[PDB]
Amino acid sequence: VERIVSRDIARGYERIPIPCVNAVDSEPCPSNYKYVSQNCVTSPMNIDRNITHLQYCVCIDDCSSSNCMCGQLSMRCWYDKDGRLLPEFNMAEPPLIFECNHACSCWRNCRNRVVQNGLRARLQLYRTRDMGWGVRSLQDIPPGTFVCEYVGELISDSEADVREEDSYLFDLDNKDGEVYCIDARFYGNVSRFINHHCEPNLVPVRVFMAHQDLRFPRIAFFSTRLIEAGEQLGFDYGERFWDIKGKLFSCRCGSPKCRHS
Amino acid sequence: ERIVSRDIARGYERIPIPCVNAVDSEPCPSNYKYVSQNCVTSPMNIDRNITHLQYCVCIDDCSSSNCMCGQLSMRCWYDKDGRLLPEFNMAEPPLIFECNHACSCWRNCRNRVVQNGLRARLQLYRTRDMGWGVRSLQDIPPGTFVCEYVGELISDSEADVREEDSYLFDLDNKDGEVYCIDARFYGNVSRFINHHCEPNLVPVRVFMAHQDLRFPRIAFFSTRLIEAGEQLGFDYGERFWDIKGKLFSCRCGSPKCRHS
Ligand SMILES: COc1cc2nc(N3CCCN(C)CC3)nc(NC3CCN(Cc4ccccc4)CC3)c2cc1OC
Ligand SMILES: COc1cc2nc(N3CCCN(C)CC3)nc(NC3CCN(Cc4ccccc4)CC3)c2cc1OC
Ligand SMILES: Nc1ncnc2c1ncn2[C@@H]1O[C@H](CSCC[C@H](N)C(=O)O)[C@@H](O)[C@H]1O
Ligand SMILES: Nc1ncnc2c1ncn2[C@@H]1O[C@H](CSCC[C@H](N)C(=O)O)[C@@H](O)[C@H]1O
Ligand SMILES: [Zn+2]
Ligand SMILES: [Zn+2]
Ligand SMILES: [Zn+2]
Ligand SMILES: [Zn+2]
Ligand SMILES: [Zn+2]
Ligand SMILES: [Zn+2]
Ligand SMILES: [Zn+2]
Ligand SMILES: [Zn+2]
Repeated sequence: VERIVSRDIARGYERIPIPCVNAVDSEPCPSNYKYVSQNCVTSPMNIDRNITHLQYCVCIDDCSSSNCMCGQLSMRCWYDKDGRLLPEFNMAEPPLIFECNHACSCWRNCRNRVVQNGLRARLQLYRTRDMGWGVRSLQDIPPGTFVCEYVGELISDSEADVREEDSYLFDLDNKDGEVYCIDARFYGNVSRFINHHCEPNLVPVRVFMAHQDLRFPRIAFFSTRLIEAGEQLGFDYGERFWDIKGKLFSCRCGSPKCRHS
Repeated sequence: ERIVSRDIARGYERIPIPCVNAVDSEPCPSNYKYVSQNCVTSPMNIDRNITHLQYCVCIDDCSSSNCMCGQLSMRCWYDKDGRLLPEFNMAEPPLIFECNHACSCWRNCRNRVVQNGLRARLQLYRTRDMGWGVRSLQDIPPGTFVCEYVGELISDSEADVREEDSYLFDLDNKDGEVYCIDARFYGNVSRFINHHCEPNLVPVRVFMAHQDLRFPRIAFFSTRLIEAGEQLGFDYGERFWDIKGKLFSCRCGSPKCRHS
């Protein structure tokens, strides 16, 4: 017997509502945080917004040709006609995706635009048995489909070293030393409730849209396979997360190939 | 009336914005880049600190007297249809503060209009005496948000070095700081709106995602009923005419014209 603890945690900010349900305990809909559907900042981030620094395409079509600068920047356009990733997409070692932007001569409905169109999957925040809150899909999601962005507060590396709660962090590591993270503890979208899984049905991909400042990629989760309606969403948190949390608790992921229990 | 474009915005607006010409044989303008939202070339350190935003904690649709966001703008001037109340002072607009992502209310509350985008069927057309112009293709009730003046966000000293100043809009309040929106190289439909001494459009300074006073956004609202086919217009102000006045005189044709 699952009780509806919220009609939509996003409060209309997403294209579709994201309900919350409980059928495990008496815990109420989470509220010790603020829902934001887009990345925000506290301390000012020097993101390069210079519109003339943007690289862009001058296509006269729907950006399906190999001449599209944006596709070239992404090595090639990885989206098919339905906005899904092509099969020859390296899920184990994702390339950076550069979607068309407002500087491109193309139309707002060209092919190289997917993450920028927001959430299009009916998800649901629900209470699990062991991991607490989790997220699941109320519909079938085909492989290579864009599901959700990992949205939170943009903070510096050092800023990350002075925060008690660090279970809601995503590193945007760069061999440039210039390292940043997205902390969804205080500010975050539905992704902050996604749990870890060793054989994840979601893989994070670095995407670039309105700007192309490589220090600040936005994280878009794509389905690594067919996800069945009712299935819980999951993604690999990575070695740093477990390398520090692996000293506090074991991985309740329950995967036959699990790598952190 | 030849159709030179099905949509100059290329799909970036909620509705398309066609472009026609039944005068000369000039093609759809293209010596500029259309942008549905403000942009910057040189950096502008807009205060985007989310903890700096003021907001409301309303448990309703922000249509009560306790919405803090409404109080900031003295009161919420929007009605259930998103139109400005009859008591709104067109000749002396107040600063409007729409609800933002920091508020506790829902994304569909009453205090959100300009952040919702273009919803009036407009059209860029070729006029006979003022070059290009924007007209309405539908009746537009008074107090209706029509469009925003979007362009390049530049400083005072920067606009001061730009020879071409026909597409500049001043955002002032001296204190060592004063900014403009240059729509010459980057702008939306509003760049094609011609001047009029008895305008059916009035600029209103609005704040939404951020509340950095140096950067209000310019929202145009109808000052009266605008019927289908009528050309849009707003007062360019004194600085514009004090300058461009030395070259040509106004041609709005208003019996009460103040610059011809
Ligand atoms: C990927 O998931 C995680 C990413 C995390 N990233 C960081 N960063 C800050 C320091 C490393 N920097 C190079 C990368 C960003 N810190 C993290 N945690 C910090 C939190 C503050 N603590 C303070 C501290 C230091 C030493 C001993 C005890 C406590 C240091 C580790 C994370 C934790 C994560 O999983 C929990
Ligand atoms: C509202 O419409 C206008 C606003 C304009 N604003 C400005 N500003 C810059 C100086 C005054 N400052 C306080 C307000 C913003 N300059 C303006 N024009 C300046 C541009 C630079 N020129 C000098 C120039 C000439 C040739 C080449 C380079 C520069 C002097 C007039 C405008 C003009 C406008 O109508 C045309
Ligand atoms: N595979 C896994 N096994 C055990 N706990 C997990 C897990 N994946 C995520 N978690 C738990 O959830 C935190 C990640 S944040 C996800 C939200 C969380 N389940 C909640 O109810 O708020 C971790 O610190 C951990 O406590
Ligand atoms: N009432 C008016 N009388 C004469 N010229 C006007 C005018 N309103 C606008 N303009 C003309 O347009 C410029 C403002 S920008 C508006 C766009 C312009 N009509 C175009 O076709 O690109 C002015 O410098 C002037 O040349
Ligand atoms: Zn292209
Ligand atoms: Zn492009
Ligand atoms: Zn494109
Ligand atoms: Zn596991
Ligand atoms: Zn309110
Ligand atoms: Zn509010
Ligand atoms: Zn509100
Ligand atoms: Zn006049």
